Amino acid sequence: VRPLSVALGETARISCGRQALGSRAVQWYQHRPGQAPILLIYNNQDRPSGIPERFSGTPDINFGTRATLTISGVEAGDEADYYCHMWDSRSGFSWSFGGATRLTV
Amino acid sequence: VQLQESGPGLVKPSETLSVTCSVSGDSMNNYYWTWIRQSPGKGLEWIGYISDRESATYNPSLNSRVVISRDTSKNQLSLKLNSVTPADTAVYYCATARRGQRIYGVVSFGEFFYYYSMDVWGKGTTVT
Amino acid sequence: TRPNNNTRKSVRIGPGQWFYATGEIIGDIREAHCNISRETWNSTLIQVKE
Ligand SMILES: *[C@@H]1O[C@H](CO)[C@@H](O[C@@H]2O[C@H](CO)[C@@H](O[C@@H]3O[C@H](CO[C@H]4O[C@H](CO)[C@@H](O)[C@H](O[C@H]5O[C@H](CO)[C@@H](O)[C@H](O)[C@@H]5O)[C@@H]4O)[C@@H](O)[C@H](O[C@H]4O[C@H](CO)[C@@H](O)[C@H](O)[C@@H]4O[C@H]4O[C@H](CO)[C@@H](O)[C@H](O)[C@@H]4O)[C@@H]3O)[C@H](O)[C@H]2NC(C)=O)[C@H](O)[C@H]1NC(C)=O
Ligand SMILES: *[C@@H]1O[C@H](CO)[C@@H](O[C@@H]2O[C@H](CO)[C@@H](O)[C@H](O)[C@H]2NC(C)=O)[C@H](O)[C@H]1NC(C)=O
Ligand SMILES: *[C@@H]1O[C@H](CO)[C@@H](O[C@@H]2O[C@H](CO)[C@@H](O)[C@H](O)[C@H]2NC(C)=O)[C@H](O)[C@H]1NC(C)=O
Ligand SMILES: *[C@@H]1O[C@H](CO)[C@@H](O[C@@H]2O[C@H](CO)[C@@H](O)[C@H](O)[C@H]2NC(C)=O)[C@H](O)[C@H]1NC(C)=O
Ligand SMILES: *[C@@H]1O[C@H](CO)[C@@H](O)[C@H](O)[C@H]1NC(C)=O
Repeated sequence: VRPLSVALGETARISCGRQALGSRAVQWYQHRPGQAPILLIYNNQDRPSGIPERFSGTPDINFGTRATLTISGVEAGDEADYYCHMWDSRSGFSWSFGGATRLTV
Repeated sequence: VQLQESGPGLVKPSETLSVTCSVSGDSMNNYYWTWIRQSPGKGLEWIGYISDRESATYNPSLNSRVVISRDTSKNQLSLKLNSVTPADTAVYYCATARRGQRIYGVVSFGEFFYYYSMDVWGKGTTVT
Repeated sequence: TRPNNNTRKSVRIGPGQWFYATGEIIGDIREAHCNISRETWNSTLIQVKE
């Protein structure tokens, strides 16, 4: 529901709708309308096979690092809705995905 | 891992929505299983997930009106949803869950939390 | 160790008398622990047995 506009070839910076307290484990999802969601980042840096290395995330080194999804070399296939699914050590079970980001280049 | 779902499409209010997802390729014992809902104009809403030993935890936001059940006799994941509303007219997706464990302290003190990652998803079916 | 990050909050309670309490805790709520080996403590107790 939050629009973000970037140009072609730039590095897109998608910030999470919720901020970090304590140690975190953030999951990132790409959701084209009418298409299945795909796992991009789990355990805050691990990238499963099938995901190109254009998509990258920040490692969890100490406290204060903002969770941000990096899209280096954006293409036409990146037009989708991007999700930050956050877990942390003090908010307990995270039943909700949080806010959704509507990305349009 | 492929998941293919099928639903009834339309029920009257306070009737049970039952979608059947066929899973093929791998064994049932090795993964956790879940169900995903997506309201139009809104985000993705969790409705719950099922464990191996038939234990399901439900949303406090949904006020425990959703029941996620399992029948391993015919190799499929099941869903039932009673007391339906026009706000439940949404697209339903099926997925599996991998229980990840992120350690931040001493394991023996319980200084850890469990998280689930969803890697394979269905195509989505629309019911109204 | 006391491996949780605590902030010191100064509370005004009088002229010159300043009450330093524990402010908002940030980071992970973690228990204070001590690692008293296991291998050295094995040989220490055994020599206590003798
Ligand atoms: C008294 O003794 C107890 C008992 O040992 C001590 O308790 C220990 O406390 C530390 C606290 O730092 C715990 O370390 C944590 O361990 C996490 C899990 O590590 C295991 O999994 C990872 C990934 O699978 C492996 O890489 C690890 O292996 C490495 O470490 C072992 C240790 O011997 C080596 O032998 C190996 O060769 C490897 O080098 C383990 O198998 C670990 O994930 C965590 O580190 C992350 O989190 C911190 C804080 O958030 C970050 O700062 C850090 O950078 C790491 O973040 C990276 O990794 C996560 C992984 O999820 C990613 O998501 C991030 O994006 C990022 O990339 C941390 O190091 C330790 O487990 C615990 N011991 C036990 C038995 O539980 C007390 O400290 C000790 N007290 C004193 C005073 O000495
Ligand atoms: C422990 O707490 C202190 C104070 O809250 C932290 O110091 C602040 O750290 C943030 C980043 O996390 C900085 O933006 C502030 O400028 C720092 N303030 C001061 C006065 O230093 C400290 O980083 C925390 N340490 C750990 C390991 O969590
Ligand atoms: C401890 O309780 C106090 C109650 O005043 C909290 O202080 C307020 O907390 C609310 C959140 O509900 C904030 O919106 C306010 O800005 C806080 N006020 C002040 C003066 O700090 C405090 O946050 C609580 N701390 C913890 C760690 O739970
Ligand atoms: C307690 O912590 C200290 C470090 O502050 C450890 O001492 C050093 O440990 C490293 C690697 O473990 C060794 O390479 C050094 O030679 C050690 N230095 C000394 C002076 O011993 C120590 O091993 C820790 N002890 C326990 C029981 O955890
Ligand atoms: C403790 O010491 C005894 C005798 O030296 C030995 O048999 C035993 O395996 C040791 N245990 C550990 C955990 O080191």
